[PDB]
Amino acid sequence: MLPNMRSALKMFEQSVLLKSVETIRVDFVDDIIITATPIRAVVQVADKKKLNLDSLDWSKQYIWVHSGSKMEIGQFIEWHGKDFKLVAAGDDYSDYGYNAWYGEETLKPVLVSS
Amino acid sequence: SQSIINVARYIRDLLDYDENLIQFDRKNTQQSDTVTGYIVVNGSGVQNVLSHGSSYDGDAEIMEYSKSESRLITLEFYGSDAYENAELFSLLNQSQKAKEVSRGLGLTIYNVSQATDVKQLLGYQYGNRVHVDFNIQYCPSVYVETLRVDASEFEILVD
Repeated sequence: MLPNMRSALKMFEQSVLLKSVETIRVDFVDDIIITATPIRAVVQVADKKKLNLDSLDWSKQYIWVHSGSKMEIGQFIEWHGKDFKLVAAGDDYSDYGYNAWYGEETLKPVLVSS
Repeated sequence: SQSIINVARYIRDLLDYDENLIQFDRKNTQQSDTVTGYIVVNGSGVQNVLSHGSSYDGDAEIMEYSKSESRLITLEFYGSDAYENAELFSLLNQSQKAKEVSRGLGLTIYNVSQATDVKQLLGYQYGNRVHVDFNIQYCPSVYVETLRVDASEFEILVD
């Protein structure tokens, strides 16, 4: 019997939107439909969000979510005001009943429907 | 020896600028209060020699070993008024005031060659820092008590 952290994930839940992009192109012109779903999750900070140095300073908040629902990389997660690309340090205890990912705020505005 | 301190003197009273606000170089000195525009005479550039003179004096009889050389000393201006203290220096360097105050500083002064606003990574912040370049040429000397020759006795021979 595979251990299932699922029940150990409900208490800490939070509502959040999980979107994915399925890019569409004709004659090499970019359009992006969206797929958004209300999914369960839990959020903690992932890399303490610092200020990098460049020609202009920039900063991207990091969150790392858990959920009972599967989360592929090429998906975004919005919880407060800015979606996070599910890019890094993710791991799928799918057979153990959940999965986790870090998150990168896409400083672009949130993909509502396009 | 004294050359860097001399160019520090020259920049001290060309800009009419403070003692305690000119620190030398890659020594140990804290740059507190970033806005306090400092000036540092970076001497890290290699000084290369040009000639090694040797003069000799007759009556008060000693001699004089000299060594002309030059070094690309750079100037780093800090502080909120770095830019000005760069430009206003980079432009008064060749005026009356400079060329008239560097009287006894045994140190020529060449034109400012180039400038740069390369700042310093002050830990998630950027503090104003500007470098200006100019070759400086001087010649240290030392005096040694040798002694002259008053005559020369000698003998010859022939077949």
